[PDB]
Amino acid sequence: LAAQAFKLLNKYRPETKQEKKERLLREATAIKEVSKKPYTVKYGLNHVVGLIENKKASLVLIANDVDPIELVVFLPALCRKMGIPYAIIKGKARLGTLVHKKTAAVVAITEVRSEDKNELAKLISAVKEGYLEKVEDTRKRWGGGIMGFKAQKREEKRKKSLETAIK
Amino acid sequence: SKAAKGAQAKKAAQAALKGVHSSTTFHRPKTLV
Amino acid sequence: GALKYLEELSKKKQSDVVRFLLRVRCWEYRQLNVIHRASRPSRPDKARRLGYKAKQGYVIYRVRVRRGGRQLKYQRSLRATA
Amino acid sequence: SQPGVMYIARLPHGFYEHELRGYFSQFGEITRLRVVRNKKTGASRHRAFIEFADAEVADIAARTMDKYLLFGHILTCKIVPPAQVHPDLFKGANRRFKVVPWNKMAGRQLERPLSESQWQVKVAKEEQRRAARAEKLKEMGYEFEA
Amino acid sequence: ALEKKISRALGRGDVSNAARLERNANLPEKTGKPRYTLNHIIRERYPTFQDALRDLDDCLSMLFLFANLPSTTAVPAKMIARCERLCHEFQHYLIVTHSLRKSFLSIKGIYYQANIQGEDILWLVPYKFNQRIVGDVDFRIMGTFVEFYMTLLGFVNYRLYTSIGLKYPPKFDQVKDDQGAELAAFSLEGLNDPSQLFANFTFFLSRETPRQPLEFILRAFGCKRIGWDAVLGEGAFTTDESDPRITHQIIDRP
Amino acid sequence: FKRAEKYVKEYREQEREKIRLARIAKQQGSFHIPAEAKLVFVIRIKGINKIPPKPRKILQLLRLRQINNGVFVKVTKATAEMIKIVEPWVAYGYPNLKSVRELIYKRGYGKVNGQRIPLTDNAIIEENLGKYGIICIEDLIHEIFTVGPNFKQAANFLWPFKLSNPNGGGNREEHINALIRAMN
Amino acid sequence: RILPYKPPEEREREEFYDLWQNEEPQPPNPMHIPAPKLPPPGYDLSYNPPPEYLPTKEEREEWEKMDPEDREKDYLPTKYDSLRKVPAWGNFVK
RNA sequence: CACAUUGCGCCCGCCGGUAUUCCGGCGGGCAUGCCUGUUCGAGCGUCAUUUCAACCAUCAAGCCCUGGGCUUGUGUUGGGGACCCGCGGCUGCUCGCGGGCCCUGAAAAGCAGUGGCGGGCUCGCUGGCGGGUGCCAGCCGUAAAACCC
Repeated sequence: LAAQAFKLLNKYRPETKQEKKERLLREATAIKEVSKKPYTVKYGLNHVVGLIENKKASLVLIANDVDPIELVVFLPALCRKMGIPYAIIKGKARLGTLVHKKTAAVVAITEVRSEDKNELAKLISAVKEGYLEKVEDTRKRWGGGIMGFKAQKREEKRKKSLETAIK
Repeated sequence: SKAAKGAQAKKAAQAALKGVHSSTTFHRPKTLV
Repeated sequence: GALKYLEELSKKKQSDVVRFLLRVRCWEYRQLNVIHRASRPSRPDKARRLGYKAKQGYVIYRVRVRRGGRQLKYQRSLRATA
Repeated sequence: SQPGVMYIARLPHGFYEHELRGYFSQFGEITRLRVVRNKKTGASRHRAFIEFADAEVADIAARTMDKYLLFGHILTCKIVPPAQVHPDLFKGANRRFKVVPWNKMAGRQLERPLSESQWQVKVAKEEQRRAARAEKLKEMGYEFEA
Repeated sequence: ALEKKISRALGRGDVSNAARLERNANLPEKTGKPRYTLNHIIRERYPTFQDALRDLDDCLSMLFLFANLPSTTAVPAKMIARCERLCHEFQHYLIVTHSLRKSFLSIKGIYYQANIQGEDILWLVPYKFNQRIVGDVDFRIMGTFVEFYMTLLGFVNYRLYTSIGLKYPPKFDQVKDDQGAELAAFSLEGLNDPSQLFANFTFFLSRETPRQPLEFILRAFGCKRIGWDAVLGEGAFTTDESDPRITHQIIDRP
Repeated sequence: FKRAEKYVKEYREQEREKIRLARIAKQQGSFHIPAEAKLVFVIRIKGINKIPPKPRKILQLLRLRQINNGVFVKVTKATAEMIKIVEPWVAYGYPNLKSVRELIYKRGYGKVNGQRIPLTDNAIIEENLGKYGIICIEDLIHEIFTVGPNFKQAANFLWPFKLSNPNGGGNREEHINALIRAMN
Repeated sequence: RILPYKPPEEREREEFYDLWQNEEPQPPNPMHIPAPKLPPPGYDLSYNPPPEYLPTKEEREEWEKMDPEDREKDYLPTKYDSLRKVPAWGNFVK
């Protein structure tokens, strides 16, 4: 589902600084000697949060390794309340290279071209059923507690010591 | 038998979900000066 | 508008999310030096309302100060000594 | 030794028997497999049934591929409960479903010659269905001389 | 540092940026020239043109060997093609100035002795066959020498061609070269013993004879009418053996 | 391990392959070419993992087993329909005199006694064909370039050319020669 | 001030001197040790040598058997009847 | 660097003396903390990596009454609806073949049936011969042939 999501998002990649300068130069040279609305993967945390609150984002992809985690801790709850399908991606670097940056905390799709409205809708039906139904079971409960063999022996040694006389 | 069949099913589970990919003292490296 | 959500989250410092994060970061800062440099602010909403920008020339530094007293009371705060 | 029956729906085109057997043989041992088809044209109805050797390897395979995008198809594999397994579920398992040119075959039994006795009774069958059509169109308000 | 930027562009999917950065990296695979400009190094290594001629012995034996050698990852096919070029322009200098003096057949190859500006130059060219590269042979060490020798002979050829008066580089032609002209593919444009031995002489070469040693030697020593059969190449005299004007045929056949 | 999409994908190419071979066999094998025989050089490339038995048998006959491998064949009615069957897996075209001369001289190998030896002697060519009129290495070029009565014996004598992988350098006429120059 | 737009096809279609211009003699430094030149080839090396240089069959079969890098010379002189009957040297690249 | 003694290191270059090596001198450099950037890196910190792409005929060939027209290039997801037909069988009911209308996200829960030819496998008889086979990623249409070799 990660690879299928990036099959659509790579089709709508924002343009790099080099090919933007070429497009500005090309339209400048034609003037010296009619365009549709650009469709582009939306990025930027304050930008995407505004798109989610205004019910414009059709699909939201959130990174899972934001170093202050508070920046994205509210986003799955915000997407659920607003009704937008969301997915937690693995890697802010992989989202960071989808746009021509180093890292990107969140990435959204608002509108696509007419050729792949069906594939965006299939990906929405894929994410909100192949990802959101499994996490509906376990998102309200606490994580952690992956105690191994050494930690289990150390806890047993602790409770053994508090059996004669708690000091 | 049963344990061997479980390990094959678990390895197929891991591949279908995550793929096939995945002296002693320390000294400061000799970097370019 | 992520920073308005961050402002309300910092109002609830005793909640489960914030007290867990403040616990694991207090241990992390004690493993490091008394004064050290932070690459990014740990509270980006607070730093931005105090005048931080992501420009070349702005840096963030982390600092500990030993709390308590000297029964004499210091007239400046521990933030001033920091 | 309890076999496990697994029902796969929303199959893409080109995922029918040998690729379905080959993929799920990596998960565990397969003893039976049938892909539902049609008589008038040999074509899948986008369903399949898999019988594993163990019920445990059936549980893992269904759980892993439960919602799997595959050529614009969200797969649905669910384990059929052992009570609900019909006894005649694998009547054509592990056999090729031969595509039969029914329209070609039935078209040339018409063109093959018959006997004079056979031709007369086909003529006899024609006249009573023409008379019935003539009677049903007399109430309509039309008649044909010939 | 530049190759790290290309690897970063490739790993991130920017195939346009990696192509632009590769153009700045002037790789020999697409350029055919040495990767690094060695013009200043050859000047300190040979302060005078006489020292360039005294060390031309190892330069020519390398570049003639790699003309017949296959293409490897250290010396790419375009870099082989410029090796074959620079051997021919040096050979066209020898026939025009009549500097070729002696030659020899050995079991190893063919030795050529030429006197340019009072200095003898002796180099060895292999028999025009398939060469075995069996064993532990390192073409990275071989490619470092060829890269130096390709730059040395290029500046040597410019000095020699300007001395006689011709312009450099001489005008070459693909569709003659693609037809197999070899030496005949080059035309020399004028300005802005060896004239008598085979001057009144007309020669024909069969399929059995080494074309490249023979055509170079005969034209160096007088012959201006050389023909051969069409498989050998194009840019000859009459191809047929039945032409009455031809007088001497080099035949090695039982 | 094998992915489910790899299984489905292989059916799509095989179904397209079974279709494309069916129209070729059904339609008349007539090309827009003069009937005069020519020389073509065909290089095996990497197109599709799974090969049907009919194109597989042709690659047996043309000895194009491995990827990055080339052979000389002459254009006949049987050869032209043989090439058209294996069209996606090959890169074929017309050599010139420079490409045919270089390819034998840089990477040329012989067929002696089930073994592959580099033709480093004209004495090797003596003992192998001999009676077919060719006498040396340049006679092997002459038979291949100007196709003669012993081209089949000359072409089968040469081992299939194991060309190198280029770093970035249908029927083609001279654009095969740029491929030969990059791969030699 | 800036050049106008050019298509990438036209840019791809669009895309010597004398080293010794100021040539002066220089005294050779005493530290420079030139590499010695190889000897010129002798009568032994010729494909059709004078017949006094041909080793016998007993000398030849001993030379091939006995191990490399212990011989005085890396070759035995050989006589060939024609140019086409002359093998390629097996250690030319070596 | 050193109570700082006209002492002693290290890097690059130069000068004078029997000097490529020796001696003395000279010139430019070598403190700490921090910022921005460059470059070289370290980490059982985290991630990606088994290529779900395009690829029929954007026109060819044969014709006719000489310039327009004709013919061939076989290429369709599955399911459902007391609806309207034609034709084949069925004593008949009905079932197959093709249509006219309507619906559904590339939707889905046994309802497997038409005779074969070759090949694979297996069983018998004397490599050969004869039977079977819920085996063919091989073909055909009720015979058989093609493929194969």
